[PDB]
Amino acid sequence: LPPNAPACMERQLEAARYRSDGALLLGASSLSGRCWAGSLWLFKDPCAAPNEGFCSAGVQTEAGVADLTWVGERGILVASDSGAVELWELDENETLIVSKFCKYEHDDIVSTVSVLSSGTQAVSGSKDICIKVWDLAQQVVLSSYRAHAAQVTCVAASPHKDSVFLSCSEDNRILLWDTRCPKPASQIGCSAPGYLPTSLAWHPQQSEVFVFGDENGTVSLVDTKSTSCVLSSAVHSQCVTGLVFSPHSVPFLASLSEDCSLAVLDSSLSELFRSQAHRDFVRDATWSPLNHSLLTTVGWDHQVVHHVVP
Amino acid sequence: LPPNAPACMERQLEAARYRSDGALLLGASSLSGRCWAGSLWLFKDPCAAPNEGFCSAGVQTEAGVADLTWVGERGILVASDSGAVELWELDENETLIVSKFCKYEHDDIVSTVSVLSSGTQAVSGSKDICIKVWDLAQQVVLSSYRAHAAQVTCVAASPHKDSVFLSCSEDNRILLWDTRCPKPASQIGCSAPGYLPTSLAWHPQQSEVFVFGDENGTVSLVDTKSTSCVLSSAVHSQCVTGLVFSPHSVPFLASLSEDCSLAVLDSSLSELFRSQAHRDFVRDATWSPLNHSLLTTVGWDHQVVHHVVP
Amino acid sequence: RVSSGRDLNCVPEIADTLGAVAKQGFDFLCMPVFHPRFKREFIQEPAKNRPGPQTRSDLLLSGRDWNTLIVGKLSPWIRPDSKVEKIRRNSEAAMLQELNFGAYLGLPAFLLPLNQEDNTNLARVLTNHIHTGHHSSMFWMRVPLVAPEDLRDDIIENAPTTHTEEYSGEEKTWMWWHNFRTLCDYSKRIAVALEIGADLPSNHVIDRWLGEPIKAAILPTSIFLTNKKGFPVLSKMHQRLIFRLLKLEVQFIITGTNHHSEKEFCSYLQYLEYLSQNRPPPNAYELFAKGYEDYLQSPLQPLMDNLESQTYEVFEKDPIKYSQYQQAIYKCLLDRVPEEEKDTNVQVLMVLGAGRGPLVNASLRAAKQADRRIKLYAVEKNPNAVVTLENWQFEEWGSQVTVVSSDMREWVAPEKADIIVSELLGSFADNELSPECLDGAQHFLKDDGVSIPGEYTSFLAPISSSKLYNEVRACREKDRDPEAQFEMPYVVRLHNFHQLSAPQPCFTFSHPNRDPMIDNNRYCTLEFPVEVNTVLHGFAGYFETVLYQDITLSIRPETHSPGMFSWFPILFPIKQPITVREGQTICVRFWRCSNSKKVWYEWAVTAPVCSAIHNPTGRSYTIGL
Amino acid sequence: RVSSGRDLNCVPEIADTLGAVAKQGFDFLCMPVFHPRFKREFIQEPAKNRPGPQTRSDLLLSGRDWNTLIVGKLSPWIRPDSKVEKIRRNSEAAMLQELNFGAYLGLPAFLLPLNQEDNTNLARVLTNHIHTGHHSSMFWMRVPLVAPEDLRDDIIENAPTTHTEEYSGEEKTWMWWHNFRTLCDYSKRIAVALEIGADLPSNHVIDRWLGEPIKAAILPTSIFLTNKKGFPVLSKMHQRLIFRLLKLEVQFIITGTNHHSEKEFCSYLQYLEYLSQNRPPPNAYELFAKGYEDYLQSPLQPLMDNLESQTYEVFEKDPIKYSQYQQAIYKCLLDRVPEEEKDTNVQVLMVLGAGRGPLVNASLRAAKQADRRIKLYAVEKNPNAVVTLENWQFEEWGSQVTVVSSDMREWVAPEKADIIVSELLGSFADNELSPECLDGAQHFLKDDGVSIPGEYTSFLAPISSSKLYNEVRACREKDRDPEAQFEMPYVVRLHNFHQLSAPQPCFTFSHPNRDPMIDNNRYCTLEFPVEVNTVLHGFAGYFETVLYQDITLSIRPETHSPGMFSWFPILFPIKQPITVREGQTICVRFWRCSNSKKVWYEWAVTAPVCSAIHNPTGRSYTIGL
Ligand SMILES: CSC[C@H]1O[C@@H](n2cnc3c(N)ncnc32)[C@H](O)[C@@H]1O
Ligand SMILES: CSC[C@H]1O[C@@H](n2cnc3c(N)ncnc32)[C@H](O)[C@@H]1O
Repeated sequence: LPPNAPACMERQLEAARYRSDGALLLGASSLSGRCWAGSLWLFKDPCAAPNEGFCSAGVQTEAGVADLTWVGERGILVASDSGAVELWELDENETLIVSKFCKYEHDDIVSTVSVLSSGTQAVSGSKDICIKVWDLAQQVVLSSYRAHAAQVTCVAASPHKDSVFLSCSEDNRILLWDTRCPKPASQIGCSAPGYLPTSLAWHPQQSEVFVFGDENGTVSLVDTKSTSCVLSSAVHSQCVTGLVFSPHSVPFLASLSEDCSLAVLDSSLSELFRSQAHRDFVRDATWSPLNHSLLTTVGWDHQVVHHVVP
Repeated sequence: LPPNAPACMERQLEAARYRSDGALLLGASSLSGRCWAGSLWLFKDPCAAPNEGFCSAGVQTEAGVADLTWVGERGILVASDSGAVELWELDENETLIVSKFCKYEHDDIVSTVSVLSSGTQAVSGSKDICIKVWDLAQQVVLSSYRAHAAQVTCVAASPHKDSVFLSCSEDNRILLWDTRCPKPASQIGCSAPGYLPTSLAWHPQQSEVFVFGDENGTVSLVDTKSTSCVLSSAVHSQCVTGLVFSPHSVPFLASLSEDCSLAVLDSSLSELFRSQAHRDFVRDATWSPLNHSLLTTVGWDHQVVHHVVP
Repeated sequence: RVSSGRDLNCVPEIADTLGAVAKQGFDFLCMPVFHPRFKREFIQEPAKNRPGPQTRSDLLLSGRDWNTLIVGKLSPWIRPDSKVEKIRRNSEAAMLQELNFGAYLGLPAFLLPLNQEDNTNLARVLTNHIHTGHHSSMFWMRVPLVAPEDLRDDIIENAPTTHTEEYSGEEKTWMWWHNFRTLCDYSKRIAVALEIGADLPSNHVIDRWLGEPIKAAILPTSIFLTNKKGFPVLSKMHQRLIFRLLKLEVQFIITGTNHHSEKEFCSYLQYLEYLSQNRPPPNAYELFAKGYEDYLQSPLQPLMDNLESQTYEVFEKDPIKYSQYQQAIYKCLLDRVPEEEKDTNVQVLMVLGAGRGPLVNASLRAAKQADRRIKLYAVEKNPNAVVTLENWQFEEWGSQVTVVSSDMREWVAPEKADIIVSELLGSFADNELSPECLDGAQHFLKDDGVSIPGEYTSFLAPISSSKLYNEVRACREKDRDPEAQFEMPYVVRLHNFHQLSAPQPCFTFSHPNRDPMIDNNRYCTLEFPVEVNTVLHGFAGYFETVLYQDITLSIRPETHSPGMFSWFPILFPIKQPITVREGQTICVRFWRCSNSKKVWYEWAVTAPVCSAIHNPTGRSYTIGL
Repeated sequence: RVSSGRDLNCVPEIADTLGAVAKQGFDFLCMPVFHPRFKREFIQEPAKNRPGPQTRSDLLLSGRDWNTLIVGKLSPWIRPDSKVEKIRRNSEAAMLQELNFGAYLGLPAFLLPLNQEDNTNLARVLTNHIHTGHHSSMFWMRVPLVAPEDLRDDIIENAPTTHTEEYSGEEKTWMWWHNFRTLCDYSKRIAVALEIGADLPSNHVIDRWLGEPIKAAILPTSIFLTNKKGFPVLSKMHQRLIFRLLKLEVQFIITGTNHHSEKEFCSYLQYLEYLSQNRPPPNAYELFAKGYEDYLQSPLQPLMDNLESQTYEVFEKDPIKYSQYQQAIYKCLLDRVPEEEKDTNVQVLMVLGAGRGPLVNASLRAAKQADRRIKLYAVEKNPNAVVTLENWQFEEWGSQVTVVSSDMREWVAPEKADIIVSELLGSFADNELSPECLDGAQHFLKDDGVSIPGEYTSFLAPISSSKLYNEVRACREKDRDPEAQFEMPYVVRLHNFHQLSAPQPCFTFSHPNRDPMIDNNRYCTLEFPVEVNTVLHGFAGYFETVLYQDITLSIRPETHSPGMFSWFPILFPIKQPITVREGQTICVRFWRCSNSKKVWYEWAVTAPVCSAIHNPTGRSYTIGL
């Protein structure tokens, strides 16, 4: 095991994010037992994960990891149970992971983080109902918005617009944000008020289309242009926890549920693939940069699974 | 005792009415004991009354007598507990009293009767809430009015207008009637809604002034012309049951209450005289035609009292 | 036919009067016990010391006459709510005096007016009389459909009658009643004498009185029309109300003088008798439901308890229901054995809860009707009923029928079933635990097997009945929670009640139950739009079941199976009555809850106001597993 | 001073966390008992079979720590009223699991959110937990003054915040609470954790909570301002609310991160302590009323019962009241004996109910003060108190004082009195039967004699207190009517309550009573205009008395005599709480009723709805004659 790397990875695998080079970022929480904390792991060999000894780098966080995101290629932005958003930086040798900053700005668990298209700004969402905008270099909060009236489930930055991001909450609101508007938020979604929105993913190429998952396992494709609910499929028997687009020119969409299943859907929302591999909650998905047909899932069963998609 | 005259007069003396000649009409009810009926008595010697043996004429009615009135000099119109209004006629020799008619038109006790100025018509009031107008010669009901919303306490015909009469009810209404109006009744009285009206007497000379007594022992003088409550005095500690004007040019007013007292008042409603003579309810008063300073009261104590007024 | 009395406010001789009204055909007489005009003073000399007697003697009738023929009346001068203090005090004293005399006399009933809005002090004095010796005698509150103020001739020039319709206002007389009976805390001794006028109000006004304790209807001679032969008669609308009131079995009271003086007063009574004999007669159900009207019963638990011989006999007494079952099996047999396979085939039919064998016999009649072959199992846990079964099978069925003395959840069957047939349903469908029983049996049903019934659904409706609220309240027992009465269902032929909204489905079960993980627990939220002013007192329950395809059974009134007199609905009370205004929604919540040991219902009203949750954790009511 | 806890939703090590918060000065910790993000599946494979442990060990703290330092929290994913059935079922199972763990641990309290309008199923599940083993532990329902929907930043372009003021709407959070606690049938185990925001609502919104069972106040670090030295502080309006909440002795809970990061988190707590020590101190009364707040007591009946030594001692412990009496007699003496007749005159002064002689001593101090001559009779029926009197008179008073051991209604006095003095008054004035006692004594008062007191008047006011409604309800006893608790008055230092209307006079008595015919019976109708939304639970009673001319005693708050800490008000409960809308009038009716044997009160609410008449014929409560 590396220097500064823990003997043991926490059982509950929260996040899996491939860098451009194909190196794997792992977030884990201890969600039961004496000590309720988390860990950040780097696996330059993705197939060794989750085994701690065969890791490029690893560190221990004070508290659990609700969410994670790469900040460029050496940066890791963390949603902590502590109400902190923390910035962790990779080593020059990338042999250890060091805390750049840890700011306790949220009054409750930080549930969700996204980096905006600039790479100098991020949005945090919390169970405290606030959404915050972060100056990463000055390590401060630019804006704090109480738009929602319940816990914020997801925040997802636009691919290409540094002022634009989606949020969804148990107040049954999907909010489209533009910090250039004096009233920055705008309520968007289906004709019908429906099941609570749980997961969000912008289309990578189409800057005004996104998809959302609900608590009833429905996946929906939305055009801000139509502000109409185009297409919906019943993909899962339970909550849709995450939605990840493939790197393909016409992207495939990975769907992960508390039903412990992964599905891969075409752009028409039809189902190509299904994996029952996990025997607990499926928490994340990252398509390989190197082989775009390879997709890594992590689950609370501590399984790191590598899928080949048809 | 005369032929057709009962051995025994009922204890509860209801009515006392002097004829023009000074002869005394007596009504009595049996209000307790086995048999609940009534009697009509004529005393040509008023000072012998109530003693039955020294009576000019007497008869037994099927039921009690709630109210009475002379019809001219030989006629007696009766309000019965039976719901009947009955016409009784004096003999040629005036030695016995004979039923002319008995009509069961009222659905409950007939509480009150008055003869209208014509002498061919009378108004009845009942606990059944109806007021009826009677053709005495054809012995029928011309009109039946449900103006009131509770039991009718009093009806009093105008002295000189055959179409005009007052009524009062426990609905707290005093009604001024004119059968020549398509809506014959008109609601009259004090500024203030006050205590239930119990007794009524038109001024003998002034055809648009009357007085009313209330359940709280207040006597009030009313001008239809003002429709204003001119004068009121607290004359009695209880209900004012009856109000009778003297035959004087400027009339005195006799006031009788359940407080078992008689009062005599000036036209300003000030008190000249007071008699505690009765030891039960004072039911009627009739001033002597012969000596206008003499006033006969009857009570449920079976006392026939002759008062000399200062 | 008709029980009727005469109302009089004039009784010269009690002897002759009573005799007269008997001769006229009246069952009883309403009369004053003191002379109505004989006002009495209790505080002020000298009238206070008035020599007696204060009324006529008890000696003037037999005790039996006083007990049976005489309804007393409060003297009309008695005004306990008078604004005049001295009148209030004398009226308090007189009212007690007259009530005490009626109790002295042993009168079966006593009439008191509600003739205005404020009867607070009158209620306070009556409550006092009631709380002075436990006595049986009824108080009949004389209330009009229409207040006299709203009935008055429009003959006051400067006081015109309001021709503007006021929904709530036209119902003011019911509120007089409601407030009085609420103040007197729903005494069972206090009932309604409903007085009817020549002008009936809106139906809504009549409907207000639906579930109220009406003992008497008062018909003034006034309201009666005259036929060509000059006989007294009633408008069709008056007649419709009489027909309504006959169903509530009220006593009719005739008040007022003879206005048909061409004829005798028995003419009024003769008319009522004529209407009684000429009412549309009652169906078989109504002849079945005869003495059961508003009679509260414990729901049968044929799982936890072993039913008695006569309980099974009543189940069997309705042949139509079993003809339905015979028809469902007949149909199912033809769907399963092609005419080519009739003699090769032989289906295993299992009766699960066979009682004394009516479903066994229906299953046999069905097989001979279909001309198809069946082997029968008769499963029954009640060993008393197994005796009946085993005598039947020895004497009649023979070896075609294998009687099994066992709980269907425990039984290890020698072979799998084509068809399971059962009658495990109560008045609220699943309230005998048909779900848990058939779930336990389904492992021995073939993969393509049929359960008859395949489905059942419970229905609820909000109801008003002050009468049944009082019946429930009266079911307090020692050695238990003083409000447990209200936290349990009752089987009852609901009679004196108002259904406030159309029934809505509550819980549904299906057999076989394919769910990989099965939960018989339920949580249902119902919204009942209410179009009247009323008081909610509880919820009527009914059921429907699909035996097979189109063959069903129902006690739900809109879809009621014919002949199924066997089988009254259920009532879920609430502890506190809830006022509902017209246009409001009643929201009720029902749970079906379970242990390994017990199944129960919990329920709460959440609109237009919240109740307490009733029967939490089965503390008052459970069904044994 | 201040009891305070720390709220955390993140506890990496329970050991270090608890130690940290202790070091910071917190009395206890609110924390999850399961990891707030650790969502659990109970029905669906494979997540159902997730290997354990399901949480951290009980072994990680002492039983004493679990019992005293830890308040548990419901996991935030737990949504029993979810519209998604699978979420509803998993939430029902998880909620039971977490509650069962808190009970396993012996936690003194457990926090549950009311964060929306429909908490029906959450109430159903909590009621179940409560009805499973009798346990003591509290449930703190976390409710905000202001719903988060009404607190949200106006930053949604197409969803503007309503700037239209909605009286009822701004009170929606109280209705969440009311409906929950009504469904859970006023369990004593269920109390309010009131969460305060940066923006306080209208006072009317704060007033809604006046009589509610508030155990905890939650202060987010967010709502705190910063002083020039950068210390956390509160707005004056926030501070006023803290002062209000300190009177209710709530526990304060600090939630959120340190936003005053220039300093430690004890800075928030240090501020609260600062406010506590700097509150305006309590008057002598408030030091008297110390442990008596909302403590229900039986009203003393010193006629029917003989008071104990220490009861008289407490009566005597308020000197000011007797100085008032001394002053009344002093004045009355000067009005009756001209300075010319001082030495000729000598007035007969009779103390009627002399107890242990404080009025005897006041009468003596008054005579020496007036420089006028008095003969004294001390009349007392309690022979135990006669012992105290007769020792005093032998040792000190001498023959000036004739002690009489007798009921003042029976006593044949040797001579007539100039002045009778008495302290026969309860908290509702006539509730000890001063009227009947002094009436019986007045035949021995001279024709021009004075009674001190000459007059007294009872006052009522409608009150809201769910707290005291629950205290009364809890007074059910075996071997009596299960609702008798509600049909009797209680003496109580009313504390956690809202007075809904200004007090109005109820009954008045005067002495001597000149009435030729005397009636101490009463009937009073009161109309209380109410300007708030609320629930009526009962009526506070007070009294005023005129000792002599301008010298009075009062416990009526607007006219309260100084120093008369001796003497809490009375409470008349009602059986069913009554909802009152702002602008409605509460109409209450009170009767004072009597026999030769007993005097009692009956009462009813007639608006905005009717109650039952309470205590009819003294069935639950009487005062002995
Ligand atoms: C004919 S009424 C329903 C019948 O089913 C029987 N029964 C109810 N539950 C069971 C069970 N679980 N196993 C066997 N018989 C049952 C009852 O004893 C009753 O005779
Ligand atoms: C000092 S509190 C009132 C005192 O009056 C006494 N008391 C109350 N009623 C009577 C009475 N009717 N006659 C004499 N003493 C009385 C009581 O025993 C008590 O000591």
